[PDB]
Amino acid sequence: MITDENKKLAQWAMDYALKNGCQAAKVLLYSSSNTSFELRDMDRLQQASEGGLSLSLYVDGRYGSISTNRLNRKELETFIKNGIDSTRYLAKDEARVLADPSRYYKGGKPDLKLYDAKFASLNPDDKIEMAKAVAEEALGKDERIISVGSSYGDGEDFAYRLISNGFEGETKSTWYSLSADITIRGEGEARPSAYWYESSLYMNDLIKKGIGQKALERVLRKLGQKKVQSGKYTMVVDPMNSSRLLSPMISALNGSALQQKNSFLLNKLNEKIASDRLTLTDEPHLVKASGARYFDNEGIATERRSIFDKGVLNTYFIDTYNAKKMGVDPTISGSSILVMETGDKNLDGLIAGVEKGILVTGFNGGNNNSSTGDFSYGIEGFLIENGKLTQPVSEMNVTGNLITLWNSLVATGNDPRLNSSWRIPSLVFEGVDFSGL
Amino acid sequence: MITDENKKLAQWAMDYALKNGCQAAKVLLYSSSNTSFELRDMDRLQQASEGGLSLSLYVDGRYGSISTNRLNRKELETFIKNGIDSTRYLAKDEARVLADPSRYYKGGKPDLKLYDAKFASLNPDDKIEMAKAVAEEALGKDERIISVGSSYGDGEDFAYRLISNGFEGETKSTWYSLSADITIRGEGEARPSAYWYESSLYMNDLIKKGIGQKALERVLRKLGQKKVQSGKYTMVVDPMNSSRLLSPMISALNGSALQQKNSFLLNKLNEKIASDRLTLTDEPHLVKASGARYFDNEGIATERRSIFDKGVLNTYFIDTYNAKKMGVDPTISGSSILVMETGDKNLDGLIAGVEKGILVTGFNGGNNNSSTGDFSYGIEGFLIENGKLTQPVSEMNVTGNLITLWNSLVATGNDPRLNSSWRIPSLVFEGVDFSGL
Repeated sequence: MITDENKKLAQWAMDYALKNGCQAAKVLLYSSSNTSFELRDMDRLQQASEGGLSLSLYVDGRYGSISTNRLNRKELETFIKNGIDSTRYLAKDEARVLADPSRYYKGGKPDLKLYDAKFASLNPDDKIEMAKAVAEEALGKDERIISVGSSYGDGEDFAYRLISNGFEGETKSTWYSLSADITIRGEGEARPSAYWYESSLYMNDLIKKGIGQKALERVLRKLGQKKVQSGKYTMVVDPMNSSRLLSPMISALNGSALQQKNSFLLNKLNEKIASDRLTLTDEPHLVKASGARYFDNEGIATERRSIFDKGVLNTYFIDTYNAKKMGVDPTISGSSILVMETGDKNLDGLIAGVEKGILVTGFNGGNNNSSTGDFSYGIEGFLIENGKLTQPVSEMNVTGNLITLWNSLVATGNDPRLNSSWRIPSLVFEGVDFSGL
Repeated sequence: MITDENKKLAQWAMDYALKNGCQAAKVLLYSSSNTSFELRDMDRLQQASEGGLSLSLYVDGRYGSISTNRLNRKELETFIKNGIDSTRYLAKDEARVLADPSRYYKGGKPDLKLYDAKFASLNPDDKIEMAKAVAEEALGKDERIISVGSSYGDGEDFAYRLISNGFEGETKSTWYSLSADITIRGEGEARPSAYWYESSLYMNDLIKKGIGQKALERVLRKLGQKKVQSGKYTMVVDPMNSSRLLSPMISALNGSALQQKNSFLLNKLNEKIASDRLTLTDEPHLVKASGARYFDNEGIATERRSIFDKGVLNTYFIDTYNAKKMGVDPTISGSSILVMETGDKNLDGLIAGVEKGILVTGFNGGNNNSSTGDFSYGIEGFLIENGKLTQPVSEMNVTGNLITLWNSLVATGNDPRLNSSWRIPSLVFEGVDFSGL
C-alpha cells in the first residue's frame, strides 16, 4: 500500500514547495513493482521495485516539472528549492493554472476493484510455469518452426496525488500478462513471425491456455502471402487490429492537437462526420476494467461521455491548459475506456457475409497526416471471396482519408477485447482502396 | 559524490545477497541528476534526481537481475531475498559465471577527468540563456521559417560497482548539450526540417555559438531536393553521418551476434576484408573524452585494441558469457571510443576531388541484414559534379553489401567529431550504387 508515512512525505513536499516560492503545486508520490520472466526455446528473470515523487511547480507565473526518487528530506529540500528557483527563470505562461476545484473528483464512488489482493502472495514458480506451458503448446508441433518465445509479466502500481487548491486522491492497480512469439521457416529466406497475448487485472482471471497454440496458428497463416489486384474491396478488421484505425481519430480529439491547429477533426464538433454505425463512448467507471479511473492527472472527475453518437462527434478531450488557450470549456485530458457499440456477429460471421473483401490481420508501417486525415498503411491478411478466406495477402497498402473511412463503416462485431482499455470489436468498411507495394 | 554511507549500503547489499543464497553477485549503486530546458519560438523545464541499486544474482547455477530505488534496509532485505528465491526457479545456465579476477581493472591509472567540478555551482539562468541565444541566431532570419526549437540539456552520473570475487570500482562524469531544430516552408505542403547540436563533458568547453545558424543553413539546403539518375557514384559522407555506415559493422563484432550465428563478420577474424584505408582502434583511455573508461560492467579492464588495421579485422567484442558459450577467449563486452585513422583533407577538400558523386548529409530509413551485411538506406544530400555540389538530392536509396562497401573506402577526412565516442571523420567510397525511390 501507500502508507501513512508515504502520505505524510507527500504532504510535507507540498507544504515545502508552497512555503518556498510556489503560489501553487501538484505532488505525485508513486510506486510500483514488477516481475518479468522470458523464455526462448535462455531463461531470463527481471524484477523491479520503484518509488518516487514528482512535482509540478507554479512559480511566479512560470511552470516547471521535477521528479526524484531520492527522498531524504534534506536532499528533497535542496532539490525542490532548486526546482522552484530554476522554474522562475522561464518565461511566464499565464495559461498554466490549476483547475477549478468544483471539477475535482469528490470521492465516494464505488470501489473500481482494479487491484488483485492476491498479488503479494503469488508464488514466482507458478508464474514461470505458466510461461513454460505457453511455449509447450507450440514446441515441436511443426517442422517449419525456428523459435518459440514466451513471456510472463506482472506489476502493481500505486499513486497518491495532491493539488494545492484542495485535491487529494489515490489509486492502486495490478496487471498480469502472458505471451507467445513464434518464428518459422518461410519461402527462400523469409522468416515470418506472429504472436498472441492475454492480460488481466486478476491472476485468477488471466487466460493461461491457448496462447502458444494461437501464435502458431497465426504464423502458419502467413505462409504463401502475395499481393492481390489493386482496387476497391470491403475491408474486414479483427479485434486484435480494429483499434489501430480508430487511434488517429482519437489523437485528433486531443486539446493540444486542436490548439496547435494540427487536427483533421478541428471544427467538426457536433457534426455528422461518420457512419450511423459508429457509436463510441468513454466509460471511465467500469468495475474491474483496464483503464477505469475516477480522475485524471489534473484531479478532474471523469464522466461518461458520448464521443460519437451514430456518427456525430460529441466530445473533444481538452485539459485545463488547452481550454484556457483556446478560450473554450475543458472536458477531461483524455479518454479512459473506449467502448464501441457492438453488432450481433463475430468475426467469422462478418467474413461470411462479404462477397469481395480483404481481412486485415495486421498492419505493417505507414502513417496518417494529423491535419488532413489522409492515410496509407501496410496490411496483411486474407482475400475474402464469397464469404470465405482464400489467398493469404501481404505487400499491399490501404489508403484513403480517415473521415470517409469511418463514414463507410457498415458493421461492428460482438467481439471486443475486454482486457484492453480499447473495447473495439471487429469492423467492416465498404469501398476501401488497396494498392500494391 | 557517492558517499561512504552509499558505499556501505552497496557493501551491505552484496553481503546480504551472499549470505542468503547467492554463490556470487554483482551490485551497482548508481545516481544521476539532470536539467532540461526546451524552447520553441512554450518554455519548458524538467529536472530529475535519481539513485538506485541493481544486482545480478548467481543462485544455484541460475542467473537473475533485480533493481530498486527503494533503499530502506528492511524493504531491501525482502526484495533481495525474493529475487534470489525467484531466480532459483529458472533453468540453470552454467555459462553465467564471473570473470577471472586476474582480468579486472586493478586501479591506479591516471584520472580520466570526465567530471566537470563546476557542475554543481552552475546557474540555471545561464543555461536557459544559452538555449535562448541558440534560437535567436535563426529567429526572424528567413521568411520561409515555420518554427525554431532549441534545447539545453545537462547531467551528472555516478556509479559504484562491486563483484563478489574481488572487484570494486567507481566512475563519475558530466555532460552538457545544446541543440537547435528548425522547420521551414518547402514546396507545396513540404515542411522540411534540420538540426544541429554541440556537446561536451565540460561547460567551459561546450560550443555555444553557431548552432542555430548551422541548423538554419542545413534546412535551407534541403530546398529543391530531387532524385538523380540511378547508377554508380562516388559516395562522400559527412562527419555528422559517417558513423552510421560503421555502426552495423561494429554490431557484427558483438559476441552475442557471433554466438547466435547472426553476424556477417563471423569467421572473418584476422582476414583482409576491407580497405587499406580502414584503420580503426578502440581507445578507452583518452582523457577528458566521451566514452572513456577503465572497465566495463563486468569489471574487465579496458585495453587499447586494433579493430581494423589497414582492412584486416583484428577484434571481436566478446564478454565472459559469450566467450564461455563459444569456447573462445573473452575480450571486452564492447568498444569505448572508436577512432578512425584520419587523412589530410576536410570535407570540403574531399568534395573538391570528386568528379561524379553524391554527398550524403542524412539517412532516411532502411536497414542491413545482420547475417549477410546487405544494406539499403535512404539518403539525401547533394550531387557532386567536377568537385562542386550541385543538385540537392533526396528520394534515393544507397544499396550494396557492407563488406564490399568498406572495401571501397578510398579516403578519410581530418574532421572527426571529437565530442562523440565515435571519432569518425568524413569518408569517401568509390563505386557505390544509388537507385530511385
